[PDB]
Amino acid sequence: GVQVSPSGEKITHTGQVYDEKDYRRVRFVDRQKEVNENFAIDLIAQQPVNEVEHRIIACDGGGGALGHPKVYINLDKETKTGTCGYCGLQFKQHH
Amino acid sequence: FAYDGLKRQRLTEPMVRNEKGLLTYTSWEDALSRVAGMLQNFEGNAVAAIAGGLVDAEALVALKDLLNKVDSDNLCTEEIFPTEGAGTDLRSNYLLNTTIAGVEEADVVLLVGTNPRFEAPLFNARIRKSWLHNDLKVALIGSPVD
Amino acid sequence: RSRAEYVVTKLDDLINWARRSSLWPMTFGLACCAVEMMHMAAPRYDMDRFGVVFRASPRQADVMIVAGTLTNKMAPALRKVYDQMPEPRYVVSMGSCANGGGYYHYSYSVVRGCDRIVPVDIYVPGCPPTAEALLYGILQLQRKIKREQKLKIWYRR
Amino acid sequence: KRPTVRPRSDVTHKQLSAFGEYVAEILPKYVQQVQVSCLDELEICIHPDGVIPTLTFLRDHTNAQFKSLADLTAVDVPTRQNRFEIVYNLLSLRFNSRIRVKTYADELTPIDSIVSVHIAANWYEREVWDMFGVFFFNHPDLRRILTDYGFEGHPFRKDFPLTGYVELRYDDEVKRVVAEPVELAQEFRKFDLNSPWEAFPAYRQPPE
Amino acid sequence: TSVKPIFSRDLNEAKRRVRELYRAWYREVPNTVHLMQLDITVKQGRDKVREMFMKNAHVTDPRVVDLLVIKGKMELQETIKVWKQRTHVMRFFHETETPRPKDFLSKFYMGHDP
Amino acid sequence: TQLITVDEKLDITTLTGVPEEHIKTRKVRIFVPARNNMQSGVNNTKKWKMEFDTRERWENPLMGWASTADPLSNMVLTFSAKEDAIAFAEKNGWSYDVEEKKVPKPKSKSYGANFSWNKRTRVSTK
Amino acid sequence: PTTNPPTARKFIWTNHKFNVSATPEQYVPYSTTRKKIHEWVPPSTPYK
Amino acid sequence: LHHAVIPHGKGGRSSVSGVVATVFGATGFLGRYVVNHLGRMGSQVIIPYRCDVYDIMHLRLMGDLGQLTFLEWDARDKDSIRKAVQHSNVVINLIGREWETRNFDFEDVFVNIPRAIAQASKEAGVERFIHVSHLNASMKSSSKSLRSKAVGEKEVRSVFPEAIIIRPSDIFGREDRFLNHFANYRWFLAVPLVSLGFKTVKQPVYVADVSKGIVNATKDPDAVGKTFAFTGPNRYLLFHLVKYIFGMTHRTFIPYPLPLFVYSWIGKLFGLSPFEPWTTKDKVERIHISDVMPTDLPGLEDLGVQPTPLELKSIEVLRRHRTYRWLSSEIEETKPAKTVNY
Amino acid sequence: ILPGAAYTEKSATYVNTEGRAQQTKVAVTPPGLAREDWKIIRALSEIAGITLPYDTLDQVRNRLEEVSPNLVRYDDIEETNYFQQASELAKLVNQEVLADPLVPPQLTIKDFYMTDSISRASQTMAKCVKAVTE
Amino acid sequence: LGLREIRVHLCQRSPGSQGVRDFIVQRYVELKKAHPNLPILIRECSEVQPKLWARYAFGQEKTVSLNNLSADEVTRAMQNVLSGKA
Ligand SMILES: NC(=O)C1=CN([C@@H]2O[C@H](COP(=O)(O)OP(=O)(O)OC[C@H]3O[C@@H](n4cnc5c(N)ncnc54)[C@H](OP(=O)(O)O)[C@@H]3O)[C@@H](O)[C@H]2O)C=CC1
Ligand code: SF4
Ligand SMILES: [Zn+2]
Repeated sequence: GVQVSPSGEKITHTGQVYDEKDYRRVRFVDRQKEVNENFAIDLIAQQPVNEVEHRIIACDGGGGALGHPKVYINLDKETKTGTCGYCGLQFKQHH
Repeated sequence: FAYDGLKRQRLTEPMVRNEKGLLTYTSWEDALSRVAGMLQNFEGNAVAAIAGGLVDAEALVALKDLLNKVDSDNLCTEEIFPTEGAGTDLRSNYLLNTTIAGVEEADVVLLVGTNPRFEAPLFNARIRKSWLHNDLKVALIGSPVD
Repeated sequence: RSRAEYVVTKLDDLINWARRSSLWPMTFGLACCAVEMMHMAAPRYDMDRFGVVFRASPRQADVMIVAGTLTNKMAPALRKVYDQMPEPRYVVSMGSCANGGGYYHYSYSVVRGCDRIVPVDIYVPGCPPTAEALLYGILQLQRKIKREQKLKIWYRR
Repeated sequence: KRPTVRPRSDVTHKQLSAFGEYVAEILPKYVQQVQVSCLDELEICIHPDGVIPTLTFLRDHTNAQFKSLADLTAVDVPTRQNRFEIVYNLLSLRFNSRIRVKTYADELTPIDSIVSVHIAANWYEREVWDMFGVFFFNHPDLRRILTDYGFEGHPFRKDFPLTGYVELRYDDEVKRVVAEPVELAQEFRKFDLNSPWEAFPAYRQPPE
Repeated sequence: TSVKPIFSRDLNEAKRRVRELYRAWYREVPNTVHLMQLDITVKQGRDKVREMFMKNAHVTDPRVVDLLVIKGKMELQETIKVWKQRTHVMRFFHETETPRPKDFLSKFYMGHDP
Repeated sequence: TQLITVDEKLDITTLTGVPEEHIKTRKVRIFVPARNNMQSGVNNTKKWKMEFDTRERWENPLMGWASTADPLSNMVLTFSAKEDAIAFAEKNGWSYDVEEKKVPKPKSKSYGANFSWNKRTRVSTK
Repeated sequence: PTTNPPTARKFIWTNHKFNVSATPEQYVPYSTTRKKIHEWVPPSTPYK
Repeated sequence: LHHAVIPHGKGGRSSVSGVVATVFGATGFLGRYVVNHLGRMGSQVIIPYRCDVYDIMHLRLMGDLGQLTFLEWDARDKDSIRKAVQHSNVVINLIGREWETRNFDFEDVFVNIPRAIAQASKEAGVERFIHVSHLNASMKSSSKSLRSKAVGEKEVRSVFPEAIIIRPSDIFGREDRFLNHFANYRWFLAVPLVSLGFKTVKQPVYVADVSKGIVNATKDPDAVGKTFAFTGPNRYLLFHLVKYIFGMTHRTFIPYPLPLFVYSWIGKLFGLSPFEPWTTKDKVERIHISDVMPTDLPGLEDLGVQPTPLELKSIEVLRRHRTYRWLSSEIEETKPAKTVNY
Repeated sequence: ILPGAAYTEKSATYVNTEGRAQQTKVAVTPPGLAREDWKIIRALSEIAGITLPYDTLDQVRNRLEEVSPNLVRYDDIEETNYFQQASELAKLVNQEVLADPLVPPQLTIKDFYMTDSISRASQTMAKCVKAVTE
Repeated sequence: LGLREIRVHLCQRSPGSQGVRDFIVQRYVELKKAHPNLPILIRECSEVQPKLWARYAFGQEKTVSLNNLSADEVTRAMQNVLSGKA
């Protein structure tokens, strides 16, 4: 989530933060640095892994035509989850 | 893939030594004045230059023309080449005279003390191509390398 | 603070209110954005009910609404009529072209934003902004004028 | 009958082809090429000397009567030695037909003005001079029309850059709008879009 | 090397038109300075006319000279008619432009451009 | 109208409105673009191209965008022949470098070579 | 929205904000990407 | 250098000059030219202002998007001074007032405030400090404000020893209080001058020359720690200068002598205006102090600026002071002023 | 230290192992205050009063032609000769080979990835070295 | 006027360089034995007028055109630069 650098400036979800000696920090004086606080990397990691009965699962992201292009995920490797390349949801084969 | 080396450890500013002997940033005016001042105290063998492996010919000839103007001839390269005999007088003495595309016309290639795979990977590919399509015979004097 | 400062502050409110309540824009429009300006004057929005009245003379205008694309050939003329407005005067930049060149930002013939030519008080986005979006910007100019503190600053000099 | 394909008739192609032969037989001194496209549009390509005779013939001849100049423009093709193609698009109300007359020019060879044939051409020829730098002989009043006063160059040439060479701003020191060399906070990003696979074999050019 | 002329058959005939245009520009400067209320002398206006003519002194092709004169007559026309504004006439003097230094060292310090 | 004799190089540089800096200090490259090695299609290796020498791009302090002062940074002109491109550069007063077109060499392909009795062309896999 | 409420999502703002232009809360643009080119850092210790 | 302040581009509006300047007093006469010269080469300019935002509006177009930063400040509040200088590599002080107000006297404006600004800039680690003073600044001056400037020069160098001090003569330009001031004597029909203006020598300087020199001093390596005198090319007696001004406005010039003690009393009367005084006692004193003869100190030429003659630029200031009859009169119709060498 | 340009940031001449001259083109300009390397030397010569006689890239390549005309013939193999003469002079050289076996500096793939300053500074090259070692 | 280096430029096929080509086959090995530490840089290149460059102390270079000369005239021309002056 949002952390602060030693200069006190918030660090973004892209890792951006001005140096302490960066003059461009002047632009936030008496104003503010806009930083979205809901990091997608943290929220997607909070989702539980989906357990399925097959070795191929299809993900369209939910909502049918409101999600993402339907893709098929291979679940043969038992040492890791199959992750959807669009929406980041994880799936695992039951056995 | 080594192009990402171009984004690291880059020299972006002139540097000179300060009172404490550390390198500090300075302007082009200042750094070139310091070098020009020393270049006028010395001449002859007192001035030399070593060219590295990624230097272009424009800078090489510019550097040579500069040192010659103070009567120095110690323009040197890090890579050795024998100076006995013809030395670098004749171009045929230090070139791949058969050319890269000439490898496809040979029938015996004798490699002496070289690992062409890693020293010239595309030249080694040309050898394998001839080995494959012309039945080229290859012999090596040197360490047994793949 | 003091009663002299209180009186000065109430006078700032009064003069500010007068300029808020009688904003007269120049009859001045450059391209498609001016069509939506007509629709702000039209009956549904009726800008005149807020006290906003077009006058054709720069000498009788308070606001310039840069409503459309500003070309290099037009730029000196726009600067001229801005300079000929008596003060206090305000500028509203309306639409992407005036805001920063818009669809024509990369043209050889177009000024990339009227704020290279005149100072701008309000930037109204859109291509064109709706008549309502322009009206919102006009009401944002009024609130800006409400914040002017010229007499308070004079008193503290 | 194939709902997505545009329907075609042969009648207009035949009519336009025959009139193309007619025009070529009457004006052999000037006519260099006649063609009818599969969009059924007739183009007469002429030597530049023939502009006034050709366009006078098409306006006034009883079997032509192209009395309305729809538009007059240029095309810059830098690979041609005569890089400017001059296009006249003409309308005949009598026969409800359209024709295109094309000639060419280079940077140092003016075309004749056709204002004596169509007064409509007056501003169009000014536009061609302004945008492409092609001069017109015997024009009543030839001068820039779209560009700014004192503008240098002809911006519709292919080698004139999109954003030009100069930009404008107000300078408070001199108290006026001033012209300065163009400097862009974001450069226009050039996209390479063409597919490296051929799209239309009907237009494949000889391998040479 | 056989070309159509525009107006002048040779560079000598073209030079005659150049001198006529120069006379017209020379006589116009005082009227323009007065009518546009330019903050320059008449001498400074005529020196600028001279400098603009000598920017093209190297041209030998009679056709190019013909077209330079044609354009020079147009610029004169929009100046006499006062179609040009003061901003337009003052553009010839580049009064806010810091000129690029011409020596190698100054360009080396500034940046990478030749 | 009659013809006149103009025995000099065609040079239209005074009529183009280009600033002098962008005539004399520029270098154009006349070349046929190489095939994009990511694709086998060859349709983009058929025309001659003229492009200008690349100049400085820098970071915009506000947004980080790529800024430029080079008005010719995007100019690309297409030509049907090397000689057309050379002619166009010369009349515009641009110094140019011309690179010869590269055609892939003709090759001998023999599917039967994959199964040779006694040659190294025999493939170990299909 | 009383009888037809919108879908609940955890990331949706719970507190609406009006236009905050020309206040200390106004948006200020800035590049969101990190430094691309890295300089060489000279040694801290001297050399003789 | 931090990579963000390496100069890039070709010196235009979208370029990066490397200069990060805080310009105090940017909302007055000299300041608008200084901001313009900084902003046109692609500098970041921090502009502290205490006036209404309406009064800074003309500065907003002087720089590319994001290159001008307007901050509120109070000369009393020491935190707003530190807030305004904490990111800049040069600080330029142009604070001044030609009269004293209820809340700020000449010591406040020319001593206390400059010292506070220089103090904060030294502790923030600002690389360069440029302070504008006056050619005739002196501890033994008849003018109270010119005495204040002399003390301020010494207090500024006591906290920022490397400070660059700029000493201009009277500065003429479109918004000056010099050529416009004398041109406006037409309203009183006759022009008083102490000793008829024959005992005062002036060497006025053009505003765009001063700003150009000030902006060149932000980058000049050889400028640090020095005092510069920014004067125009020519010296004039106050009589001939005023006569030339009335010649350029084509207004009837009727000079008459007036003793200084009567003249100072009139200055006190006009000084009672609660708005911007038309003149003050100090203004009268400064008009009749002669500019000091050039010796020793470097000038505009040392900073790469050629002084612009008053004869080249006066009409752009004085044409608006003509009636309709004389509006279109050209520069050459006015006879130039006679010059002195002492 | 005088910061110079890398091969991606200059129009510079290189000759390959066949003797073929080829030139790079500028793709991006040098970072920071770095400059084209021949221009640094040309600037240095002026400060030192020994100005070199060329101010442009074209002029420096005219000089390259004076010193060796093959260096400006781009993409050409200029044929050589006189190996016989070189071998005659080699015959007179009285030195003897040592018994040390011929061992190339690079023996395995792990030695291939990092051989100059650019590849030593590449983080991709470091990943390659680690992968083929661990 | 201390000689530092000689450069010989010639074509490989042009008849104008036939003399310079003969000079190299005949005299070069003898010349290199006489001056084992003098760089004599022979640089062939197609379609070049043959030339002789002599570089002296402090970067002074003199040029001699060997075009359409004989092997002895090239020997004569070359001995001048090595021997001294004329
Ligand atoms: N002839 C001349 O003009 C000469 C001028 N100088 C000096 O150069 C500098 C600028 O000259 P000029 O531009 O004519 O001066 P101006 O009076 O035109 O501008 C003065 C500046 O100082 C600011 N200022 C004044 N008092 C205060 C204060 N109490 N608190 C905060 N800010 C304040 C003003 O801000 P606001 O507008 O908000 O009050 C304004 O921006 C001054 O130091 C002046 O003495 C030197 C030689 C001659
Ligand atoms: S912003 Fe859009 S609607 Fe407005 S003038 Fe420009 S193109 Fe037209
Ligand atoms: Zn998904």
